[PDB]
Amino acid sequence: MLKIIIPTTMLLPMTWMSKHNMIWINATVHSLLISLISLSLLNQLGENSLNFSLTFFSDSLSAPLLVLTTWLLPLMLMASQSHLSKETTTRKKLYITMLILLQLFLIMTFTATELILFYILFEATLVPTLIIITRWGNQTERLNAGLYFLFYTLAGSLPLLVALVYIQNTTGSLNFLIIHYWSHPLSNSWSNIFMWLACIMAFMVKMPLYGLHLWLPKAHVEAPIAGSMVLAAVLLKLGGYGMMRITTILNPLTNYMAYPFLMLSMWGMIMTSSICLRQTDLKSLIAYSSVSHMALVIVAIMIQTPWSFMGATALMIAHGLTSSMLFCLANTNYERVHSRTMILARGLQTLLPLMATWWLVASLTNLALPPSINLIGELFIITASFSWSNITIILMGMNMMITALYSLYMLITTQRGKYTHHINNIKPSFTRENALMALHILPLLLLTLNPKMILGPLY
Amino acid sequence: HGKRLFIIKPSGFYDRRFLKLMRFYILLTGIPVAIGITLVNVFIGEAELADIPEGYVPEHWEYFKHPISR
Amino acid sequence: SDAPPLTLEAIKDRVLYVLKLYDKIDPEKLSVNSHFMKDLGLDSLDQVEIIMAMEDEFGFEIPDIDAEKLMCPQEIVDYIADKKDVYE
Amino acid sequence: PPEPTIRLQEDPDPEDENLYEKNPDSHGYDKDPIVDLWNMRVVFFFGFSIVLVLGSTFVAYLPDYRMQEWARREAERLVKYREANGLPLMESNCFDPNKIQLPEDED
Amino acid sequence: NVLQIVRDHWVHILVPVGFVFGCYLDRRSDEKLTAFRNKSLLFKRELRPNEEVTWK
Amino acid sequence: ARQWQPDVEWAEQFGGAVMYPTKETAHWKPPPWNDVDPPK
Amino acid sequence: AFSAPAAYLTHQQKVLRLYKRALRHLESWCVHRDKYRYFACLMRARFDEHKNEKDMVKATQLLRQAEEEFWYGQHPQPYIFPESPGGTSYERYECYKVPEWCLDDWHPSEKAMYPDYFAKREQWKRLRRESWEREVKQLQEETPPGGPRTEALPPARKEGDLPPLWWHIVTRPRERPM
Ligand SMILES: CCCCCCCCCCCCCCCCC[C@@H](O)O[C@H](CO[C@H](O)CCCCCCCCCCCCCCC)COP(=O)(O)OCC[N+](C)(C)C
Ligand SMILES: CCCCCCCCCCCCCCCCC[C@@H](O)O[C@H](CO[C@H](O)CCCCCCCCCCCCCCC)COP(=O)(O)OCC[N+](C)(C)C
Ligand SMILES: CCCCCCCC/C=C\CCCCCCCC(=O)O[C@H](COC(=O)CCCCCCC/C=C/CCCCCCCC)COP(=O)(O)OCCN
Ligand SMILES: CCCCCCCCCCCC(=O)SCCNC(=O)CCNC(=O)[C@H](O)C(C)(C)COP(=O)(O)O
Repeated sequence: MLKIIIPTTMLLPMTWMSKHNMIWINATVHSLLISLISLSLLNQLGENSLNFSLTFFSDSLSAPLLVLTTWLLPLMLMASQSHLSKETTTRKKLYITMLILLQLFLIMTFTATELILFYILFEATLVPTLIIITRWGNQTERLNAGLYFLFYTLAGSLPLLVALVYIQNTTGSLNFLIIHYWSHPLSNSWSNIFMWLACIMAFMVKMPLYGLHLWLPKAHVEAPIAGSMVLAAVLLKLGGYGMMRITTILNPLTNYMAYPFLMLSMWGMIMTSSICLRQTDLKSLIAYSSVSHMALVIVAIMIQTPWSFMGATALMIAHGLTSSMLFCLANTNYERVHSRTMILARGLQTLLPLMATWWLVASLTNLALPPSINLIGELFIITASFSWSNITIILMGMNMMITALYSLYMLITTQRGKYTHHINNIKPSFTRENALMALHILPLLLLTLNPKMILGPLY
Repeated sequence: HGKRLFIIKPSGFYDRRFLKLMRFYILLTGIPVAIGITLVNVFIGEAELADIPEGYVPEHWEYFKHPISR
Repeated sequence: SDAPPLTLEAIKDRVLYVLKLYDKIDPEKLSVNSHFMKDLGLDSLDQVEIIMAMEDEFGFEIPDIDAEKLMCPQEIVDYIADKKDVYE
Repeated sequence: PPEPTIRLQEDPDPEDENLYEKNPDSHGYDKDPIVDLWNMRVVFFFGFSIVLVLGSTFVAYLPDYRMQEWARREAERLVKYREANGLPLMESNCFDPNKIQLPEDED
Repeated sequence: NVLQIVRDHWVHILVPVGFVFGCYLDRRSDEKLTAFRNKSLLFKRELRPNEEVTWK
Repeated sequence: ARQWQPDVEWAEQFGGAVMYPTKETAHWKPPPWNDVDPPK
Repeated sequence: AFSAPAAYLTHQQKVLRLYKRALRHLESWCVHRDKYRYFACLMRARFDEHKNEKDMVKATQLLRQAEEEFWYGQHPQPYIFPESPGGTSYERYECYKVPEWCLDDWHPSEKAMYPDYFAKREQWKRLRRESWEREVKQLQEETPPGGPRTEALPPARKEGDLPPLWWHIVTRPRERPM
């Protein structure tokens, strides 16, 4: 695994020893090459895992997340090139350093054979994101947003640490392989109930769970474009990955303890999809859509059936790509209009036709149009839920209908109708933005050809 | 009838330029790949399943059929 | 479509045609600049009827606010030309 | 009230600068045309040409380490054997019962 | 020009070097996990006449 | 078009003797710039 | 559409609007032209019998019963001209309407085609640049103190002046740009 970690570390001295006007080119080229190298982790086994060493191991759940993490950095650099133009070389190098450190921590987090090492890196990712949000955000609310994004996380994560060390004091190890092979049932006890809660709540808060989702709209709205991209694409999936790893020690207590979270997610997906219908801000609408999709992923993980896990993996990958694309489109509009109010700039199809095509395809993938991987994950989760209980179909279908409604509402409001007359600074789309949009969308339509790459270890 | 009028419309130059660039680069790498793939299939062919001879242990890459996979 | 690009001459001729087919006006005294209220002695009900006839004969609707202040054939022609963007 | 209403010394908010103004064919990467052009070229070559095409072909031709055809062939020969011998295809027990020691109840 | 563009493009070589160093370190870490090489019940194999180790 | 930065009014929140002023602590005064009080 | 609205509608304007609406809806009911002409002459007669009423309270009690009767028998599916706000081709060609400022973003290779058009466009832009400076002063001096009371604009007064705020009325895209 060092053949990916070491180049990502070398990205830092290369960035800091670069010319003042070569940082973006060098960073983009070498991050793309690192993505290409990481692409060879996809050759997974039907047996246990790719156990590289005592410290790092790869799995067909970890490999798609690793590849998406490596692929996201070049897109983040391309998106950040525009709004950082008027800023000094040292500060741009610091921004690229924060992005590189975030990638390094995420890469080490997804392999992380140890649960304490996983926790340490899973919490180390917090610092670069907070600095990016509270340093290079625009509005005055960013500081407040950062505070939320901080404390919520720690409010969930501090009990987990205690639980973790407690387990190693009883089991003797926190290695995931030993934990899986030596797993034992949890008796229905108050102590075991609180151990279950301490294990679950940390990952629940970062999905986020419906009741615990307040930090996400603030953090995603006030963050710069690279921050929003990394928050929606990779950082939300840490909770799902952690739950998928940790639910192996929580059986059979998950059967009883899953009910409040299942109800919260099943009702909150409807609530947040309905919230999307009445939203005056593009970024907030995209954030609430992310909350709905992650609610579906929470349901899938809580059901803990093979089809549930496959659907959850597919949906995590598809949502990451789609939400990053949607945020990039919103930012392309914002850098022209500087308002971030959906109703202000209207009828952009007549002025930006190719960008309108990008908007249409992004809305189509968000709408879960078959045979996209978005719908593959959606349908697998829905079928698993139907087997779990036939009444889930009402909530699932209502969520599908509202999702289509708000996706097409977002498309029609911004692209169709009549152009706003007083806005005359809508310049033609740059090659950088179109390239960014294509680099988001072609991986999705190309992954629909080989779904088993993103269906997880239970395929 | 010489009543031809000017059609006010946004610039299509940049969209066409981006599409041409993307097509050129994708083809620049994909055409050699397609030609090579076809050539490999046509002349190299594919491995045929056979029983392992006694006293012979195959290499790990000899358990696969397609030459590119091998 | 295949609709001919109508000109000012056609609009003027067609407006005067509709007006001469209104029998409360004698056609020989009619002129392009003749006022409806005073030069021809028509009531405002006659004026709104004339506007309705123009609408039905040109295939589009003149809003009440614009229609209620059109008192000459020439300015009716001018309004139609401005709405339809006629060159000559 | 001789206050200036100027609360502090502040630079005026600058107006956004168009990259197309000083340079048509601007590609939206940098205000330097040479660096702009080379940034476009490297992004397009290493993103669309190298990773997107070669990586996709590499993923397409990955060897069968998941053992799909291996399992198919094993099942084929196993079904051929059991059908020939009249065995009842799949057994309901995953492990042999003779090698499991149940606890005697004596209830 | 040699000795001139090196002073301007020296940084580019670092990422590739890291990839090679990581591969070398991965192999070196592999060399410390040979306690069961050619000893698993599934792959107990008798060595070839001109073979030292089944895998490296 | 420009990133927000704290103004004078934002800075004056942190200029009091303590944070979260109360009716009792309203009459408190920040210490002198150099930690010297007039001998009176 | 073009004319600026007033603060209120006078009684005569209300009566004339009711006359037009009732005639149009009767035409919707009476499909054939001879039947429509007969009933429209009857309708005009029924308007005319109270043309000379001097009592404003009486006239206002009228037009009210009349609009109630209209709402009772108003043909819930009246005929609408296709381009009217309720027609089947109302805003059909708005997607083809492109603003004129977009031409400023054209590539020089695009402006190489149509050179005469862009030369005339440059002339128009220069005319706008000078006329605007004249227009601001003229509007400032002509507006009454305390702000405008009606959104009606004055014409040009001098020889070389242009009507104030003329650019976006003169440079409309077209009724059918494509
Ligand atoms: C502009 C108008 C159109 C012009 C173009 C017309 C031509 C259109 C044809 C292309 C689309 C039509 C669909 C037909 C597909 C043909 C190729 C397909 O069959 O091959 C696939 C093969 O492709 C791969 O399966 C999918 C590509 C993998 C995508 C990887 C992503 C690239 C990395 C980018 C970074 C990652 C970002 C996202 C993180 C998760 C599936 O083949 P498969 O039967 O299965 O086995 C391969 C061959 N074997 C048997 C030897 C093994
Ligand atoms: C706010 C946004 C979302 C945040 C996250 C919300 C999710 C947290 C929900 C917690 C999951 C369940 C907690 C406890 C489940 C135990 C089962 C219980 O509900 O059923 C009865 C439990 O009975 C009563 O509940 C006893 C406890 C009564 C006191 C609880 C307080 C009630 C409301 C508190 C909710 C506040 C939550 C937030 C706190 C800050 C059955 O009684 P009994 O079969 O005999 O005993 C079963 C347990 N044994 C077997 C281990 C002995
Ligand atoms: C987003 C903000 C959420 C904040 C945190 C939410 C998670 C809360 C989970 C509980 C926190 C601490 C739990 C302890 C960690 C696990 C350790 C463990 O399981 O050991 C138990 C110990 O169990 C406990 O001590 C639990 C005591 C909990 C005290 C703190 C209560 C916090 C609030 C309680 C109500 C809310 C609970 C769920 C809230 C969910 C989040 C909203 C049994 O060990 P022993 O006692 O040694 O062996 C038994 C024989 N003696
Ligand atoms: C088929 C659909 C339903 C139809 C039912 C509707 C029933 C409507 C019938 C009601 C009868 C009335 O007229 S309602 C009576 C309203 N009041 C008056 O008529 C008083 C003075 N009349 C005017 O001022 C007019 O404008 C006039 C002088 C005619 C022209 O004026 P000009 O000189 O400025 O054109």
